[PDB]
Amino acid sequence: GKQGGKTRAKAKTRSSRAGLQFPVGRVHRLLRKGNYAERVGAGAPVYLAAVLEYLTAEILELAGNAARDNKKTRIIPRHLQLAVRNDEELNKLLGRVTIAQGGVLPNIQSVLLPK
Amino acid sequence: AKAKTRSSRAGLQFPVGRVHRLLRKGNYAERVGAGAPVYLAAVLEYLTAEILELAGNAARDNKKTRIIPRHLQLAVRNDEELNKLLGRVTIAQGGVLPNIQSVLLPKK
Amino acid sequence: KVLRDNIQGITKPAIRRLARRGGVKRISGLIYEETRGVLKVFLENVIRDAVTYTEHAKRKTVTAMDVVYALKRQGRTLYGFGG
Amino acid sequence: KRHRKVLRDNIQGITKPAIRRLARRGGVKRISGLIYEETRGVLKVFLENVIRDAVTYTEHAKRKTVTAMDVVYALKRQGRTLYGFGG
Amino acid sequence: KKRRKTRKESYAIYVYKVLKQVHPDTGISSKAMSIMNSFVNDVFERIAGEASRLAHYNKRSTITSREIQTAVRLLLPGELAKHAVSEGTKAVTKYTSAK
Amino acid sequence: KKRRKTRKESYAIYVYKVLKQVHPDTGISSKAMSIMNSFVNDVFERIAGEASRLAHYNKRSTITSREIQTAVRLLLPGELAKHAVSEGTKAVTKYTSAK
Amino acid sequence: PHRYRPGTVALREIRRYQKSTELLIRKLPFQRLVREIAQDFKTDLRFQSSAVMALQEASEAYLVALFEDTNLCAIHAKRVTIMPKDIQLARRIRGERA
Amino acid sequence: LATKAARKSAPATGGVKKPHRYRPGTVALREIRRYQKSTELLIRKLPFQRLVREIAQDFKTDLRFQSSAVMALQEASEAYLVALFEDTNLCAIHAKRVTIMPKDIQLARRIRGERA
DNA sequence: ATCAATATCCACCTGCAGATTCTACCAAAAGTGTATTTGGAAACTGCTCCATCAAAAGGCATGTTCAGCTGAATTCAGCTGAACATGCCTTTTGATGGAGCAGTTTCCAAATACACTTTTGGTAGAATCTGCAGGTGGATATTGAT
DNA sequence: ATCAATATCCACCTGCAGATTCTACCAAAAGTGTATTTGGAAACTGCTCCATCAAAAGGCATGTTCAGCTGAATTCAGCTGAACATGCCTTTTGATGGAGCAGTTTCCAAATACACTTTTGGTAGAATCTGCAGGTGGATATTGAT
Ligand SMILES: [Mn+2]
Ligand SMILES: [Mn+2]
Ligand SMILES: [Mn+2]
Ligand SMILES: [Mn+2]
Ligand SMILES: [Mn+2]
Ligand SMILES: [Mn+2]
Repeated sequence: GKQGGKTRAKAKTRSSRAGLQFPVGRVHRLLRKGNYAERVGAGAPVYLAAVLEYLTAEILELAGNAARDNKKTRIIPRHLQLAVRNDEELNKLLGRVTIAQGGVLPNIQSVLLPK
Repeated sequence: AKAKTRSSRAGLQFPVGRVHRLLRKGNYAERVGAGAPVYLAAVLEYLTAEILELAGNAARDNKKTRIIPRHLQLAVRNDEELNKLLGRVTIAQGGVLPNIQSVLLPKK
Repeated sequence: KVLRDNIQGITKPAIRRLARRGGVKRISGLIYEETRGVLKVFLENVIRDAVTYTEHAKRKTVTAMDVVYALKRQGRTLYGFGG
Repeated sequence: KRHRKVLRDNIQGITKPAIRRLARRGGVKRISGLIYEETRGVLKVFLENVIRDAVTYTEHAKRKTVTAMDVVYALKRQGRTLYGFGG
Repeated sequence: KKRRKTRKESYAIYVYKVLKQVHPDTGISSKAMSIMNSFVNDVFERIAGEASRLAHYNKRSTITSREIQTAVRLLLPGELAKHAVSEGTKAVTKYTSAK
Repeated sequence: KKRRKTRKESYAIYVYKVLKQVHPDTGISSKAMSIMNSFVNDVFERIAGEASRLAHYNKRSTITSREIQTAVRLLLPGELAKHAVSEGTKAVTKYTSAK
Repeated sequence: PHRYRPGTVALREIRRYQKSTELLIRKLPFQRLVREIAQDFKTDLRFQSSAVMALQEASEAYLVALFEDTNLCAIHAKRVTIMPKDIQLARRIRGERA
Repeated sequence: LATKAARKSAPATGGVKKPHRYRPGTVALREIRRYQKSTELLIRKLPFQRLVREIAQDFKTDLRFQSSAVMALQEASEAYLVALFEDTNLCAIHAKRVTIMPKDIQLARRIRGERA
């Protein structure tokens, strides 16, 4: 009954099916090899992939703006720091994370300014 | 052959057969070595003795037979190492250690 | 004296007792309201997670387990109500 | 003789001006003369802790070379997650 | 001698696709991409980790979209968690629509 | 007839056995036992978790006693760790040496 | 008449509460407060007796320590009287505000 | 010269004053503004690499280091120190001071849970 | 210094509340005995990447002088909290249905495991872009003396 | 409120480092298609563990009075910042030898995978006891007044 491994129809990626840019194939795979649970259902990777993609769009939209603000076109780490630290939620989510070469937000305590 | 558990062989009180069953079903890894649960069991037991020792002593100090939460707390926060090991751990019904900032004591 | 609010239920002498165990000797009049607010944020955060565990467990009752698991995530690990 | 120079007192490579710069980014306007030695001490400890774990990660892998991965893992342990070096 | 390769996967091309979607004319240094890559994996292990624990807490042996959903709720703050969930459900619903 | 079980494993009797070895004449509060148990679970989970990580880092499928050892070296403070290592090695050795 | 000086009774209260371990907030008010907050999260909820005791244990444990740190702040500022500034600073450095 | 106006008039341009100075603290603010804008590291790379090697060698001898393992440590090291200073600053300000002192550094860490 | 008021100890004493030892009942572990499998170590070896040398130059570090202004010390008042004496309103303390949390049995959707076929992302090597970092120079603020 | 003295912009410029661009190669992915296994939703049903009431109990809200503490105002010694001169040592561009990671093949020690047997820790009353928390008595140590 191996008459099926031939002509007509032809494949389609799972990211394609989900409507995603991120790798559903790869994500599902990483879930198995990380030993989280015995079994992993099909929807697991689809969801995780949607969430990861979504979050990266959020940081990139925010960072790209920082890029525009400083008249640059290529996002650099400082743009990522600025984006995160300026957003309450991203700041919370990455509150124990240090983005190398990002520096700090410029902020001087009021009582340090002159007369 | 007349069986005598793994614990018996490793010479400890803690359940080796159990630590093993737990590690497998823990989803920590694919396979688990014969010695890991034994090693781990030895460690768990040892630290258990450490605390009990110390808390047993606390009881005796308060002139008491039965060890209660306060005893475990006094034992722990009074030992540099166990305290660090449990720094983000709060023991129910343990209360705090007597300590008053000197700047607050009476003036004469 | 009848129509009460719940957070106001956490009374001044109670808060005063807490402070004392903490080693405080003199307390500003504004500490009570301040403290009530801290406690509210504390409870809100923890319960949000506990109830989230409850819901996932398809239960209509918050178990001590749910509370414990939520605390471990807060990095507030508690001994005495499970393991 | 083969090689090797003795490494000692390198804690002083943490120059007064380098620490003063750090404070500035930290938004500090004025500094007590006793801050430089305190900071050195604080840093020595920070480093010993990360290096200890990192090197522990190394010895475990049966290696003689400390990788960025080592450092990165040692830092996640301490709760200091670092992005940018192969996380 | 021999032909000795190496191979190390990344999310780079994917970060890039999305990058082009939000801001069509913007680029990203390799250092920044490295960071974006760290971020993704980080969040991944955080969510997968939550899911893992959630499953044992319930004597469940499979991690389904449902575990992922509450993992997301437990880990992501307010408005962000709200949006990730819509996207997640959205994707799953669409995926299962394939006969 | 009846028929209904549940079952709840707990480290309690091993704890008790140990208490009777250190302080043969010291008893223990029920709540105190609940704390000890949690404690053992906690340290169990923390140690296994670290050893889990060590294995992945090194692309290894199995957690052996070596993993337990370094996991311990990382998790426990100086002395506590020093002794826990020796106790560990002692148990495993004593196990192999005789069967 | 007899009358203890300001700060003396407070002192022995510290000594007493530090020695004991009993909870210090009244159980029912706390019960009510927990339930009130939870309703915002999901309606018609029952609370295991042990769930509530746990939350109370954790909360007080939390507050007591915050009062420790708070004290250090006040003292740092050459005071003896803890004020809101002190709780705030401590929460900032603790990471709950900063 | 014997003519009308010019006679030993040495004190004509008296508006030209002597030197110049920024008041204490002005430069300190300039620097804050400066470093808060950048992301470059602030500890000299070689000296730092040496301190790392010294410490490491004192935990385990005969050891090697990826150039990046060292950079990773530097990145983490300063990120940590910079944040420590933000807190320290806050403590000093709490004492109604402007000069950070060890006393502040120690209070920051005590509260943070590093030597509590 | 001399009481005079309270608070705080110590030694007993005794009841109940929550540890005990007691017996018997399984299912669930955990031990044992084969069988089939495989992770990962040893034994080479190819090939990044680290340590180390060299050598020239510029950016910093060191060390010093000088004094602005900051912390620290002293003092003193208003006024914010502490201590206090009890009635009263609410929080304890138990009994009493019934809502759910769980054991249990059933049955199919969904996950595996196995084996080909096939599409895709990682990379090694060269070729060509291209943001943008520094270098200027000069227009535009921001200090600080007076 | 000026002016002088520096720092700070801010757009223009372009040479190089580092993105972005194909060529192709290939291996591990990832996908497609039968067959076999099983985890858990789903319906019930019993049995705890809750939420509700009542009476019975012990802390809190109150308002007065004054001690004491927090700030405010004043002063002044000196630390710490600004600036300047000088000389080192970090930073940079290159290049080499070789330690030591990182591939690849190849086995055997150890580990998974059933199956069968034995045992044991958890559980449900059922009776037995015992450590010790509140209570008493009375001595004595603090605390605050005069
Ligand atoms: Mn000049
Ligand atoms: Mn007995
Ligand atoms: Mn007067
Ligand atoms: Mn009375
Ligand atoms: Mn008077
Ligand atoms: Mn010099």
